[PDB]
Amino acid sequence: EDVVIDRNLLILGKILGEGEFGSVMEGNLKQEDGTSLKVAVKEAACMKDFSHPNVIRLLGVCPMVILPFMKYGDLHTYLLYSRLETGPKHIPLQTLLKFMVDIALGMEYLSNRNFLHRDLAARNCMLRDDMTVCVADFPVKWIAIESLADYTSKSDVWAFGVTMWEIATRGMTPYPGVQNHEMYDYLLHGHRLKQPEDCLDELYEIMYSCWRTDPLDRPTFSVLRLQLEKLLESLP
Amino acid sequence: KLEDVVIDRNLLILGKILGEGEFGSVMEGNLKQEDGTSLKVAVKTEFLSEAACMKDFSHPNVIRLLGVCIPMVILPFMKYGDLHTYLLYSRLETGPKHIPLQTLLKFMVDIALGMEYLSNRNFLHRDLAARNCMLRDDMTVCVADFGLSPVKWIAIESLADRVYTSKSDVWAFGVTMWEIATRGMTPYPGVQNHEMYDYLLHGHRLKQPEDCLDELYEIMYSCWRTDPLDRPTFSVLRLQLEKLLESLPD
Ligand SMILES: CN1CCN(Cc2ccc(-c3cnc(Nc4ccc(C#Cc5cc(C6OCCO6)ccn5)cc4)nc3N[C@H]3CC[C@@H](O)CC3)cc2)CC1
Ligand SMILES: CN1CCN(Cc2ccc(-c3cnc(Nc4ccc(C#Cc5cc(C6OCCO6)ccn5)cc4)nc3N[C@H]3CC[C@@H](O)CC3)cc2)CC1
Ligand SMILES: [Cl-]
Ligand SMILES: [Cl-]
Ligand SMILES: [Cl-]
Ligand SMILES: [Cl-]
Ligand SMILES: [Cl-]
Ligand SMILES: [Mg+2]
Repeated sequence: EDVVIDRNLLILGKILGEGEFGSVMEGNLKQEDGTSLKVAVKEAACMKDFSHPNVIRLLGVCPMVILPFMKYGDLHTYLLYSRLETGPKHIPLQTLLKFMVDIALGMEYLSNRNFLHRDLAARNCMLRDDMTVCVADFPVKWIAIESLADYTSKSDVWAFGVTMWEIATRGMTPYPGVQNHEMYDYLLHGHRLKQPEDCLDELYEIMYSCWRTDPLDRPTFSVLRLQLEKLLESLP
Repeated sequence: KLEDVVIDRNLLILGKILGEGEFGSVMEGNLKQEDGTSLKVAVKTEFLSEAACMKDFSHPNVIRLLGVCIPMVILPFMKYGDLHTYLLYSRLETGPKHIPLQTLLKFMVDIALGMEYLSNRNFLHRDLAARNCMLRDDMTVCVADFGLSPVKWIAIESLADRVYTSKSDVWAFGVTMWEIATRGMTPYPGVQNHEMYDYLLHGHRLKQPEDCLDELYEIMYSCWRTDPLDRPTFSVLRLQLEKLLESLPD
């Protein structure tokens, strides 16, 4: 209630995309400093307290929810553009791993606060002006096997592994050749996302540990965040 | 004389399901031939007259119709499946080895050769796309799923006027070359299906892939020219693709 903003401080503009229960739009937020800020517009007070560069920060509420502007949009669509000329230059492995470290750092933050991000995917990750990724939106091919049957932080670890696959493949859709209805039986028989072509075995061993049948056998986000930071260290 | 294309039902043994057609499912089966030997086939589910016009086709880059049962379409079995899924797999180390450019062009040439054969008979393939292209046992591509009855494959003029000419097939083929050059990417990343007409109407087209040759992109770009009369025919495309392929090392 403390951070609800006066509606008449918000100028709405064009649509940027669609949402779960409405549209996402650009906007200008007039601040207490006097200047106007470019924002995106669509309980939530529990996220005004969230403070982490790799987590996306709530500015206020008008119902409309006032969020920052990530001029590079979602990570998923950004990965596909990179594979096209005119779009961003071909993303090397180092930059790809940095995308995974930022997300792990953000999930390491929310997991320590016992917050579950039930729709973690490459499409729900946003790119700041400094190319640093931060999680948002907190879909069968991302749901862990145990959650298909019936959700914990170990289920986000699973979805994180799928996101590492989306990044490693630069925008491929998970499980090519498998239909959504075939996923449970496909996973229940012990199959997992195959290894991308030029993906280091060191990197595939990490994302593979995210899909271990028993949730307790999967690593925590803090463990994953370091396995990735250290692999990135070992690269020139 | 339309009896020639109807196969007796008791000559067909159906098995598992392999996928979904737009109007019906797809299944495996055995076709007992006049030769006395059984053939592995796929079975998809006025109609009976077009199948007869197609059973007289004979081209390696065009899938052959073996007959019809009572309705079901009997077709060869391709253990390598469609081209679209084969492109995604190639990017997985478990699947086919990385496909070089030369092999990618041989896919385009094959598809163009089959489409050249169909245009020489005024036959329209009103839904050409990588998913609708099958790989023979020798890796030659043959077009399928044509006849008998996807916004990002329909030509701009066919979206509005509800028209479709051979030049509209050239459009879909141009988008098909894009799928091959990208190894399975969905066309127009960052654009919704409901935005396609306005996107194309303002003059936007598929962006050149990362490593795609400028010469290969100019060919596929010509397929999306606003005026259908400016797009090349399939016989012109096939030769432009065959010559570019010969200009590369073995
Ligand atoms: C490369 N190229 C560059 C130019 N691009 C154009 C473009 C257009 C818009 C934006 C953008 C800008 N800002 C935002 N903000 C945003 C962030 C997250 C959500 C969601 C959710 C959510 C967000 C929050 C939150 O509150 C404060 C901070 O975070 C809390 C709980 N849930 C929605 C909007 N989106 C943005 N995009 C959304 C719009 C639709 C959405 O479904 C996916 C991404 C970016 C780029 C195209 C690509
Ligand atoms: C153990 N068991 C399990 C693992 N299996 C792996 C497997 C399974 C199936 C096939 C396969 C094999 N053959 C085919 N052939 C095929 C060809 C064309 C169509 C279509 C058709 C159609 C054709 C016409 C036409 O008739 C004459 C001219 O035009 C009109 C409308 N529709 C469907 C299947 N697909 C196949 N699959 C396609 C089916 C459509 C799509 O889902 C992609 C894959 C391959 C591998 C196999 C073994
Ligand atoms: Cl407003
Ligand atoms: Cl996979
Ligand atoms: Cl049967
Ligand atoms: Cl054939
Ligand atoms: Cl594009
Ligand atoms: Mg979303």
